[PDB]
Amino acid sequence: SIRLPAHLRLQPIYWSRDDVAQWLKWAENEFSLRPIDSNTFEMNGKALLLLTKEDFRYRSPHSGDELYELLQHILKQRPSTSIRLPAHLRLQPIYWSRDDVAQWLKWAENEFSLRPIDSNTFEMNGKALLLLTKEDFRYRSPHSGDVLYELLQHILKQIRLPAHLRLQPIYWSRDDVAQWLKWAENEFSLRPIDSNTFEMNGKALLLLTKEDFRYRSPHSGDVLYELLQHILKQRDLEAEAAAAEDLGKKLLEAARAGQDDEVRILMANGADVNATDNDGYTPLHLAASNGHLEIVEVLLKNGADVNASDLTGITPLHAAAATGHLEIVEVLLKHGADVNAYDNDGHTPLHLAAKYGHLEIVEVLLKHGADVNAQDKFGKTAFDISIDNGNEDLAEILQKLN
Repeated sequence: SIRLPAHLRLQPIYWSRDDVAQWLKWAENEFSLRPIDSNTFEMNGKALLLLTKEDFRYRSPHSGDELYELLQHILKQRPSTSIRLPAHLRLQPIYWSRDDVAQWLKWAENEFSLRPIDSNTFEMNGKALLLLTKEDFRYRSPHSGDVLYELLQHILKQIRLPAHLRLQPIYWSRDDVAQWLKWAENEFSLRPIDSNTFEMNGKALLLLTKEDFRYRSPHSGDVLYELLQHILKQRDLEAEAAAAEDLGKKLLEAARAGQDDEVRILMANGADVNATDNDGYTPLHLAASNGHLEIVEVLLKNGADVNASDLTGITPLHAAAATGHLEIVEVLLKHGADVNAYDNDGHTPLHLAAKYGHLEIVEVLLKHGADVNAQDKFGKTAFDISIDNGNEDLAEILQKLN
């Protein structure tokens, strides 16, 4: 089994800083581990539980693997988690001022016994603190950085762009780069940085690694790199949608001309499946109106709206029924096209089929439940439309159904 001393018998969360030091000394003796400095883990039991095995490994390369697994054994035996926040820190870390971040450091040292960290170690506001990675926390404070990061993640669980800098960072000029440093300085309450430190253009700036940012500006470097990466994620998402709306317009014309191969190519690259023109037409509208049966089926597979209405109120079923494309009607009906859809003038698909004398479509519409008694704004049923046209064949089938 596992045997523990009396002074360490208590649960690890309640351990004092001295208890944690005695645990390392006891661990080294019991397991013949390489001698460990008492200062390697200057924290209480509550802070120790926050550490991941990675942090244990980094603090002690030789015995960090064993110490973590040994601590995990103790934790299993007993059957950090609850943190009390002061009023000034009850605000969400996003809204924290730079003074709030300094107070958070002071409270963390009191709550978890930690080596004193200067307020200038994290000279930034709450927004910048969230950007920093765990490695940045360790670099700024080796003794307490990892604990602070894990503490911040627990609190969390429990980008405005200036117009002149709206453009992509690749095209940033030398003057634009300096303004980005200034705007970031006031936005994140960073320490002011000289323009000479980053004497380069936007395309030159992108080459730099994260270490280059920390070398040129120790105080604000890591924030600036993480900020630049967030912009690129924003721009990539921004430009990806602007390219999709332009490919959607190409899909509208490609679905109008019957370009089967080009439609699949545009769809594969992210063209909008439900793109709309000025008249309100979608790629499914135009393909159905012009009888491109093959294109209609691929659009349905990619998620095009079968019952979408344009500005006039005409659904794809209306266009397919009016132009006499019987095959497309059956496919649309299968994908749950509305048989009784009304356009602005009150014409159901049955009305349009009767208006242009497509007898085969009329039978299919009546079979799928199209309303015979439905009336348009002129108070005319589909049967009435056929009488004026003179289509005796269509009229006879309608006349039978009262």
